[PDB]
Amino acid sequence: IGIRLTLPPPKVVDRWNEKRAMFGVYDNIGILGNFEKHPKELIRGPIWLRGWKGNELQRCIRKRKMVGSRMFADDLHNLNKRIRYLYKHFNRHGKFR
Amino acid sequence: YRARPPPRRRPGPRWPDPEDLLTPRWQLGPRYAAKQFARYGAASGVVPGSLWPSPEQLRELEAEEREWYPSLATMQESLRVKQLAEE
Amino acid sequence: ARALDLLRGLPRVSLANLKPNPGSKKPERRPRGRRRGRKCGRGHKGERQRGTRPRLGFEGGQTPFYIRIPKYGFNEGHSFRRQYKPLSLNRLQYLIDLGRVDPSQPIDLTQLVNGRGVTIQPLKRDYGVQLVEEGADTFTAKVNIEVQLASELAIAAIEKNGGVVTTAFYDPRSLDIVCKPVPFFLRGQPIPKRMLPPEELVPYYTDAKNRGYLADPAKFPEARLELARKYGYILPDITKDELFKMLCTRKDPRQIFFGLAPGWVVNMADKKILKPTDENLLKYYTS
Amino acid sequence: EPVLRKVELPVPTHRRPVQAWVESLRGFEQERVGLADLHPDVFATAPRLDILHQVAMWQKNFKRISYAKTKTRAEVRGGGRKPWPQKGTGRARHGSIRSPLWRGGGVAHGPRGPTSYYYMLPMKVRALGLKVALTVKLAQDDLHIMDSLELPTGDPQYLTELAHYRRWGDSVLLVDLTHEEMPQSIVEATSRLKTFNLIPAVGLNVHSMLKHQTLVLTLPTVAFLEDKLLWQDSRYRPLYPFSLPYSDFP
Amino acid sequence: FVESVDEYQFVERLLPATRIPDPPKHEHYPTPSGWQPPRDPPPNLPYFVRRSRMHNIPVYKDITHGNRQMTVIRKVEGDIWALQKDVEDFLSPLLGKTPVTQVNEVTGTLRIKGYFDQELKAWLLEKGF
Amino acid sequence: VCPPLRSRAYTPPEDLQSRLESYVKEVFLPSNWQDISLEDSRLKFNLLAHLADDLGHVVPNSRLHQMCRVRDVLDFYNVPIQDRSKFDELSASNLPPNLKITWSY
Ligand SMILES: [Mg+2]
Ligand SMILES: [Mg+2]
Ligand SMILES: [Mg+2]
Ligand SMILES: [Mg+2]
Ligand SMILES: [Mg+2]
Ligand SMILES: [Mg+2]
Repeated sequence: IGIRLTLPPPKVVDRWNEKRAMFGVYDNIGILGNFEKHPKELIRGPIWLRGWKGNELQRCIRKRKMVGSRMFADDLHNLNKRIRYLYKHFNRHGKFR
Repeated sequence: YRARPPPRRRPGPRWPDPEDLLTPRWQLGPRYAAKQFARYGAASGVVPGSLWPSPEQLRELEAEEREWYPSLATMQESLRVKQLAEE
Repeated sequence: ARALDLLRGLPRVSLANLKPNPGSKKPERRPRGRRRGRKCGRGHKGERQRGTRPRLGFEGGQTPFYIRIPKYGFNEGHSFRRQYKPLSLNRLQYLIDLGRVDPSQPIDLTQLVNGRGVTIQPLKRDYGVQLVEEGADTFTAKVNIEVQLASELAIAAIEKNGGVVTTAFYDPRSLDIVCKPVPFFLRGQPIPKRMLPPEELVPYYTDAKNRGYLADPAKFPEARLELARKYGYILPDITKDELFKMLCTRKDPRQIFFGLAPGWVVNMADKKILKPTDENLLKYYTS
Repeated sequence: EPVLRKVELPVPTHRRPVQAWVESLRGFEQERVGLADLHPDVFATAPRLDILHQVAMWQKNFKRISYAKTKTRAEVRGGGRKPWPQKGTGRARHGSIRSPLWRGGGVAHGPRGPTSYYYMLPMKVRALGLKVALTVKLAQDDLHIMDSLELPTGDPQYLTELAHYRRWGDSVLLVDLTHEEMPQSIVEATSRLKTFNLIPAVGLNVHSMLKHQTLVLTLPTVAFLEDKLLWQDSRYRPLYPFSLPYSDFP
Repeated sequence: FVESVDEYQFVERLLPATRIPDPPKHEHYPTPSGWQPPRDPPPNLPYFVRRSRMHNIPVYKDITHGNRQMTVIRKVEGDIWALQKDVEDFLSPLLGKTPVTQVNEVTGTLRIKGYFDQELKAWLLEKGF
Repeated sequence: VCPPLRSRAYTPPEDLQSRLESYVKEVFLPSNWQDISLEDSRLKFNLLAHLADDLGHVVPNSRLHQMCRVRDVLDFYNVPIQDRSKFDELSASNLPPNLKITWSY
């Protein structure tokens, strides 16, 4: 019974809307623009992970470091608890040593 | 379609308003002004005379030099007396 | 090429035809199914399946190997030991031959770095470059080179080829500026003075046998003759050489760059050099 | 008068410049108004489809920031108290009503916060990807060189009919040197079209080159691309970021 | 207080170059470091081995597992299979057996088991690459 | 206005060598005109543009660099190309009586 009895409404994807059509433009802004701008400066997203990558523990440390003072009280409490938990997990649990 | 205008570095110096509380402190000191001058020259609007130590700063630098970096003659004298004692 | 002809024959290359190079993408292993499920490769009970086996280096209670060995000063003061990147005469000759280092002008650390002949890391306690005798028997370049250390044999080779070598000290700050001047010029600070060597290094740079930059130039001819005698070559009188001025140019002990004095500010934006005129500033930058 | 372009950059002795027809958009029939020599190291490099895949996937993923986040058992509301004692109840042992086993509990291993997928291929690899894309278009006859993008009119129908007449693809990526100097006629024509996309030279990339069936370049754009891409060959190790001043780098 | 001047030559001297300079013309070859420019005109062999951006022969030692020694001729253009045949002919007398090799026709490289970097560099110099 | 679409079918004319050598004489003379080198952009463009205008079939950019000699140009122009779809290619291939092909596209 975990099966729907009617076909879902058709999903129409416009492969040539402006976003898809211009996707990727200026990804070579650096190598084609005398390196005035790095491609990572094209990244739009959270301030604490623009042009940066890491596992969850590193992400949480960076988030607290960069916007921790602007976080809501309970969100910051949750972040501190998450950092503590992830520290314990990554430094004390696991198959490998 | 046509691509949006390419992203470009903001031309010329960037002077944040010190009144704004959200302006980072590292963007308000003399070092920021010195870097702006190095980067943009006269267009910066930085008075070139501000790039050198002010007299109090010069006095502090001279005091630090006297305190920590001895003269060549002093170093040589210390070496000579140490050698004499060892001999 | 035949590959491009094959392309001409094949269907259009699009985002629906792309495939990673075989062997570059290992399959992902995840714990579902008979072979990778059940206990999921973790064993059976105990701390290792629970995920709580002791720290690395713990030996079950026995005093660990890395603790039962006595402490010894292998790495004492490691971060304060001075490090000198080696520059063999082989490498120097290679750079000169490929034109990445111009022997017609004085060779200092800036020129070496610009030619990419050496990589200096002041942050890693690199105090400069040490000349290395490796390649001496085939060195045939007349060069005016400034280094921080120099072996006796390297000095001998440099001088036999009719060149000049001087050992010049650099504090970490001056070394950073010398290795990467352009970033320093963008910092917008007046060129600082080059600090003097520490007391332990003073004798080295005041000794003429090392061609120290603080050594008495009166003793240089004697030392050069001694090396020529020891290594069996005739000392060439560089004064007669048509590049004698270049071979003689030496930056002042408190000078970082050849033609720039301490205290100057380099405005690269408009190609200018601002020089202080205040008497106090001038006295400071000359001291 | 033929519009003949020669290769400005030095060409390797063992390689001969590849060639293309310089066309024009001023007429439906103006398919051959000149001959351009294109640098072989940019337009006749090896067909590295694997490098194309590397660069395409980098373009797709390095900007990606997934905003999916779930609540762990710590962050789900409530669930502090032990639901019932360890023993005597006859029920399974539990420590909170928000553990993953419970309906409404936390997600044991869910998407955690905004996660970046950022990574940078070596700029040499990315430039090589651009070169490979250009070579592939030229070899598959999807590359067309124009003297200029000037159109007789800004009517999109003219552009579509021109592409159809010249047997271009359903999708055309027109490239011009800089944003400011792009002709107003072509700007107007492509502003109203979905499959005819007009970009500056600085915006050229493997992803859009592949998405669009045909690639239209102007002669100045060709010279610009040759210069920029060949520079990656025959450059030293960076001593510091190339944005900083160099002796010979604009 | 401030006195501007144009002694910017001593700063242009410090500016580093972004492009690798072409090697200067030498009266006699091989150069004291041993370097030798490729002969002009290029050899008429079915294949070509382009020099590295440093203007050296692209022959590199490689090591894996700490015991698998290989040598890679990397920037090969043309008939990589003709190059493989030539390399096998040149190396079999040295080894006594035909060397085991891998021809990466895609990347245009030839990988030979065992270290032969010096011999292959000399051989390519003789062939004029 | 969009003219009628140019059919890609091309059958080499019978007097192709004569026409080609006439065009070669017009553009450029010596014996063995087959071996005339097209290294010059002016001459290559003139010859290839004339041939394309006359025969309604141009050398694609992909093959353009391969036209090192008038012999190469002759080789390119003496090989026919047919634009018929696979439907035609199959149906007009003497299908056996028990094989029937229909196309709904
Ligand atoms: Mg099993
Ligand atoms: Mg169990
Ligand atoms: Mg056990
Ligand atoms: Mg709780
Ligand atoms: Mg919930
Ligand atoms: Mg390796």
